[PDB]
Amino acid sequence: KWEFLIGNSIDSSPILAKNGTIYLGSSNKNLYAINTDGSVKWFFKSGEIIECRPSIGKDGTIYFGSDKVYAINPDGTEKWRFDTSDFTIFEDILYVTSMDGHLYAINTDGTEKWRFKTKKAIYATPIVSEDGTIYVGSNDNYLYAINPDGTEKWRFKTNDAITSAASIGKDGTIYFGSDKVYAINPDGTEKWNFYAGYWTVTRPAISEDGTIYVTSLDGHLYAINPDGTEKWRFKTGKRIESSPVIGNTDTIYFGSYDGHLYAINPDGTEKWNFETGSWIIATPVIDENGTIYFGTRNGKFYALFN
Amino acid sequence: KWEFLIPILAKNGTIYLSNKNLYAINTDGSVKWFFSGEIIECRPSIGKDGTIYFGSDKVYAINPDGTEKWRFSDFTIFEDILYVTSMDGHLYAINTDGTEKWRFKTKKAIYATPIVSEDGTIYVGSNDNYLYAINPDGTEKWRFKTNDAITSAASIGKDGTIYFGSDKVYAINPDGTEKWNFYAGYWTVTRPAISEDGTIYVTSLDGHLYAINPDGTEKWRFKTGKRIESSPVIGNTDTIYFGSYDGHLYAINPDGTEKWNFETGSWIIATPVIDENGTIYFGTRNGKFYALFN
Repeated sequence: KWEFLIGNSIDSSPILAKNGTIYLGSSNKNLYAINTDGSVKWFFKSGEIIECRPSIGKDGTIYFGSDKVYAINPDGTEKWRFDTSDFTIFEDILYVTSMDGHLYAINTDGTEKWRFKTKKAIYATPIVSEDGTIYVGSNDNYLYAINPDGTEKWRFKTNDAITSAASIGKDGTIYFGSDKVYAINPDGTEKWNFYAGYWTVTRPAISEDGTIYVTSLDGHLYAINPDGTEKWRFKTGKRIESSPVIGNTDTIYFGSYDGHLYAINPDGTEKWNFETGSWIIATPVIDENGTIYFGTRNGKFYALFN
Repeated sequence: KWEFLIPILAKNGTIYLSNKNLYAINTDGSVKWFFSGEIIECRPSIGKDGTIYFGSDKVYAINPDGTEKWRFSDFTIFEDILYVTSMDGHLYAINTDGTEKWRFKTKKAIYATPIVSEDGTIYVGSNDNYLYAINPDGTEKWRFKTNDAITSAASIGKDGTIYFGSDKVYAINPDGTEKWNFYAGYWTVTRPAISEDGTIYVTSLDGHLYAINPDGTEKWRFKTGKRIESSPVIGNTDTIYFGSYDGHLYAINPDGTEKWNFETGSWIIATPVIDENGTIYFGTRNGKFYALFN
């Protein structure tokens, strides 16, 4: 209303980064500010921020590093600051998938540019590469590469439904999971595949040095080399249902379903672990400051600083 | 209780919230909202010609502020036991202390919400195309094979018939034998809504709202020309409501005739819900909410 007189602003939505990460967008605008001395100033009531004390290993050893972990329990009025997708917008075009099996390309006004049909329902989040190619998997077991004009560049057959978004390395290699982890070349040919102990339902995280990290329902964080060989695996006692996230210092973070948070060094050794006591199912997100957030089922969220 | 973890999904298919933080009914009959310029009443239409609607039904558009959103799954709790599904393909029975009572493994990831019948039997579908009937002890009572992944919850009718959909809509007898199946012009991805009369309602990605008789025969269909990605909800007036993906809301009478329709202009994907007052809520993608009053 009164657009010709009063300005308006669209809400900030999280965007899936090609490296497999998910950036808040609004970053910490509504969450916190960084003091000159480096301290963190949370925009929440005094008695809702609790600094956690991570451990190292299981012997009870206390973690004493640069990483800081905070437990935030926002009041109902504060829930909006942090939301405890089936679409992606690219160059004024909305790419949204549908359980009807089609990938839809919608204009700003909401009209349909074109639609691409797959044989089964799609539950995966679509991603768009630099050259406009849209990558998305379907319950029909295929990963599709669709051109900007809605035509099929190619498709890659797997042995299981693709319900997670794909990741793209600097190289251009496309990484995704179904019956196993797959690395596909820009032209649609397979570079290699790796079985992470279970079918894959989360997005792979791509490091700067090229390492591909994938969490697995088998209770392990796997580190895969660019050539598809296993670098190492880190064992947890609980299934991991969400993707891992890479911190500003190359540390890899993730949490098992029971809310057990883990920080792993690139060499595969544990940096720290922390039991929140709160089940989690949502994937972690990161802001422009590298701060990582783990939202819990019970309304709270844990923020990790570096 | 379940602090580590924390609406009810009725067996008929409806989801209940419960509204004390939303509104209040005025003596004369009006409604007092707890949000001024955020609440706007809408005037429904009838058909496409242009007829305006002015019946007992009332629809309100709600655009709450970020600090007001508080005012308004993969698990179910039954008799102090947490039943939660996993993408690892298992249905888990969890104790109050968080310990595992048992786990039941299916061949593929499970994305459907589990439901528990009154006698304790758990019903849940899997991407392995089977609907599973699990006993309280974690033992398999039976399973029913379909041709596509089951990704939505099942509904149970008064006579115990279990309804769910995958490649098509299926009606299953408590003993696991198929009573009948019905193809709603597209594979099914939302749960059926069962009326008091036993009529089975289901929305379709083909743009229709289908009404199925207890015997499996089609009672009627309502076309919208727009794919429906959310389940239908039945109000206290036996009226059936639903919304197409583009946020076009519809109210259909039990006989198949349209009661009224309102173009929201806001895409909808979430399933509608109802409160203890019979008020139906439709959450939109852009953060707004539309309250329907009987």
